[PDB]
Amino acid sequence: STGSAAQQVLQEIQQFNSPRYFTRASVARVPHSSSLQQKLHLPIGLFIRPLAPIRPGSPTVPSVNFGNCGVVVRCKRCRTYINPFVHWEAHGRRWSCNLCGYVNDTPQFYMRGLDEKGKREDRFERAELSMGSVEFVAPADYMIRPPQPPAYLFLIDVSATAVASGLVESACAGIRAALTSGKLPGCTDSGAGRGDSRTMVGIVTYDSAVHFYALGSASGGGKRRPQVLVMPEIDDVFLPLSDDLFVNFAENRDAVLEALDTIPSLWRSNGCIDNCMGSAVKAALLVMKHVGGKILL
Amino acid sequence: ALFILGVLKSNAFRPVKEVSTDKRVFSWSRLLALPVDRICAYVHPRMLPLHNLSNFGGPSDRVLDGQEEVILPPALRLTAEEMTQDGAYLLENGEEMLLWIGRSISPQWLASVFGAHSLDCVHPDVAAASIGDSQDPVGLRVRAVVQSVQGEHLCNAMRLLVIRQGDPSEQKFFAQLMEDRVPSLLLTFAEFLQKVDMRS
Amino acid sequence: QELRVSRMSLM
Amino acid sequence: QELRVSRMSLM
Amino acid sequence: EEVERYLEENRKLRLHLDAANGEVAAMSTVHIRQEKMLDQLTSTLAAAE
Amino acid sequence: EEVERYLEENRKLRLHLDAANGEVAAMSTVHIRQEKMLDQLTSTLAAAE
Amino acid sequence: AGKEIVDWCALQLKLPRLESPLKFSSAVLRKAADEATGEFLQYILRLDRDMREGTFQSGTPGLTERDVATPAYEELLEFAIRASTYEDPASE
Amino acid sequence: EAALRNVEEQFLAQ
Amino acid sequence: ENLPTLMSILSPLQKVPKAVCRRLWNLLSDNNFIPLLTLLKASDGDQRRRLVAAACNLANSFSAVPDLAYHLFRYELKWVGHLPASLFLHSSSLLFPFLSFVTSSKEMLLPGDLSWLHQVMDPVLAAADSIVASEHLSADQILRETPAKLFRPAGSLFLERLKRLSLADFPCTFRGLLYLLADAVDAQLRESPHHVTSSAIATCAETLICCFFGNFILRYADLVGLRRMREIAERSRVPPTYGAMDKLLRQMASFCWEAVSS
Amino acid sequence: RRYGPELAHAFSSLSDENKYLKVKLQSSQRAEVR
Amino acid sequence: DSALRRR
Repeated sequence: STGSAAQQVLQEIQQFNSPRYFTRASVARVPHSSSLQQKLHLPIGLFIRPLAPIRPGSPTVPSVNFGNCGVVVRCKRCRTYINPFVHWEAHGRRWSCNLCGYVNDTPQFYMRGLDEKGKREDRFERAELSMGSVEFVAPADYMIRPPQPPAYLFLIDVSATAVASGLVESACAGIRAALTSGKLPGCTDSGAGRGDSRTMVGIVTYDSAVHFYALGSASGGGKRRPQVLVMPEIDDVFLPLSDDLFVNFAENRDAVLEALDTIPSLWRSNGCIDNCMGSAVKAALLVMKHVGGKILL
Repeated sequence: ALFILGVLKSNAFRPVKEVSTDKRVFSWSRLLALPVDRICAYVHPRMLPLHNLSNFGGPSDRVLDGQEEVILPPALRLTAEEMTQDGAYLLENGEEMLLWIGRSISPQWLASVFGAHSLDCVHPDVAAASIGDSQDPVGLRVRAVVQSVQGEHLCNAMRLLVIRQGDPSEQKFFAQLMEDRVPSLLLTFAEFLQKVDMRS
Repeated sequence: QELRVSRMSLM
Repeated sequence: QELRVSRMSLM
Repeated sequence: EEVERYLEENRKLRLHLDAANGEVAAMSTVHIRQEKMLDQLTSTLAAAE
Repeated sequence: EEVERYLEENRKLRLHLDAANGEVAAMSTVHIRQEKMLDQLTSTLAAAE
Repeated sequence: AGKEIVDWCALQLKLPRLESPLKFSSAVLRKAADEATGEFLQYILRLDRDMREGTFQSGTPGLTERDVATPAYEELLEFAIRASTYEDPASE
Repeated sequence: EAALRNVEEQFLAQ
Repeated sequence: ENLPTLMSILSPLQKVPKAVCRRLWNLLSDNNFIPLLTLLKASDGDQRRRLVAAACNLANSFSAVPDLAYHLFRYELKWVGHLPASLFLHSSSLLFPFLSFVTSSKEMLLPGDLSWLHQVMDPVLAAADSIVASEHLSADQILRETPAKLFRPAGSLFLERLKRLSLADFPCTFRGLLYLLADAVDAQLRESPHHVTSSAIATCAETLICCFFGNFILRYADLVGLRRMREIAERSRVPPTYGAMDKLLRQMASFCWEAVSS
Repeated sequence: RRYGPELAHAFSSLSDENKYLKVKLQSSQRAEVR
Repeated sequence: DSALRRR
């Protein structure tokens, strides 16, 4: 009595929503009134992990494109994306949002009929009418600039405190191992033999001054040795004489790996105690004003 | 009530004189951005026995590969009365591993794992890397346990600090025994349920 | 009730 | 069960 | 034209195909008479040993 | 669309020419293997007799 | 029965895509990888036999003698002859 | 260099 | 299982390949496995299965089996797909010997993945073992006529087993190579690129009848005199109703082919 | 003549003779000073 | 009394 209806709707939860490892809830059902939730005395909320690792035996997130139309079907009012829980009226000519309730129109390239239950006939044919986790292919209207590559620029403290603790040599060995592990994001793992690790790698060390490591190859095709450009202006940061302070890793495989090997030995006898890490992380900003990326400080 | 009592005894809410300031900063920064499976691992450490690894095995001894799961049945309770002096016990709390070794551990087990002839032949610094080095099947299975709990989480970075009974570093193990009574809260789980039942 | 020796720690 | 054996064990 | 040469091409492939199933069947039967003659000689070698 | 479905018909059957001769070649090397195995049994049976 | 296989493969390949790791058995002995190296090094040498005096029957209708004599194969023959330096030649 | 032509030479010299 | 299989499977030492194995793999890895694939394209009969075995086994040592499968799939759909006229096709192609050995070999296969495959075919083969037991047909009478009229209820039992099976119930290693074969065959058919065209269903159905299960039936089950008897019992290991059930699946795959063509 | 595998059998014998001559010079240097 | 039950 009054429990069979609960376990049917609870079954609709477990077979259409986004999976457990992406989203996890405190309570599977919600109260109706503010007087009920004050007597509940337990918090209500969600945990969201949008890029969660998929366990084996569980479906991966499918990719849905909209063709040459380039219009992701969206609610006009709350801008909520299309989801399997909307309601279709007038033989699918209109759809009401399940968040704000506005009755939106169905696009002309989205014209498909309805079955006897009020849902659409191609509901399982299109992946985003049956699964709670979908990955859309966004059109050109959502980009403000062309897609920047994966970018990394490592800040390594090379003061006398850090070289004594072995932080300079532990970090450089880790950076070398991660760049040569073969799992570097931006390397084309879809296997066709062509030189296109688009990843961007820069190196900055810091002490009382801030040091920049030139890494690009020579204009004549020769193998240029790496440079160390000291910059002692720790009040007004600038960039030294290079345009190779931020180079592509595939075109400069040997120069980046060699410079990582030279860093522990070069600052090994450094006797400077003070550091200016605040100026160094500003110095990384001026390098990547045009691309972006990650400081591994 | 077990997990709430866990974070009371953890570094997030311990009294000031036992956890420094910047340790609490990093515990709060972790707990505000970790997934639910690592937060509950922080407030409820998982404990495994390592001294009876030959006992917890089938008659075929199903080869230790990860292709089939490296067998980890027993999840011990977090109180000191099932601790035994001739035992080795591994505790992980989502941040670090502590491998407590008793004073009366078998020397045959010690030579299999770390290659040491005595408990005095082990220091907390190098014996993390010494596991599975002697290539004896007992100690290789200990390294199987260590790497299995390492890779079960997202990240394979979680240090292993081996602790002998009688070193100054023993208190970091015994404080993580959540059902026990620690210097932060002198309450077991039996008493803590009683306190939250009369308050309710 | 709960005595001195009977409520120590076995470890 | 496990109680009475441990009271004797501490004693 | 692009279906005419491509029907001669596709027919040559079926002539290779139903011929291939021909010595699939034939190579199975020569294995049949070659495996049953092992059965007598392993019996004679077992009795001799 | 006529040539689209009819590309599909020999993208089909060119992989069963691949399937049929795969059975031919893998079993013919069983024939090579059992013929060398025949020679070693009959020689050792003659030595045992 | 064949049509049942057709309707089965059409249906589960139409089901939504599952994450599936390709993670194979570690029970390969190092001797298994050793005879793997031995079959490569021996076949490269026997292929050199079939090139100099004509005995090379291809496994491809169109792969000529010039097609297998790539500069990549020339380096593989340098490895195949000079292999006995760091291979512990009691083994392959 | 001194021409590491063994299997022990690439072990001991490296 | 014994101590030597424990020792060589999670010890830190014997998973690093040897120095000879490392530089051999470097020369076979440059330019998308083109030196490796040309050697197996240049192969012979008996030699082909040995180099397919060796290429796969060294791929497992360097954890590059997904690289080897993805490179071999596109280069064999391209080679099958651009050589007209042909012959008996000159020692076949690479893709069917490759998938047969990868998914059926004692050293590429997990104990957990093998034990699943015993428990989905033990009732199938016990049906065949009850046919030879209860109608008393001898070994000679088995090999006379086609096995479709021998194991008529046993084969239809296998159809019932596969019908209740699913790709989710298929373990991670078979199910991975169905998906990589599916999106490669569909990709090289659509050389100017999604509805999963029936060629991908055709290749998938072939590898799950003869490559997975048919090769499975081929495998899983006075001093000089005794060892030769044991080597005979290992080679001719079928007390023939097993091998007649095997050739029932292989001859099934030919009519599984004629269904997808129609 | 010498082609293919006989080159590899040649390099194997000279590499074996190099290791053999190194270890007997190792023993004979100990023997002469003894 | 109780060594029957608690042992």
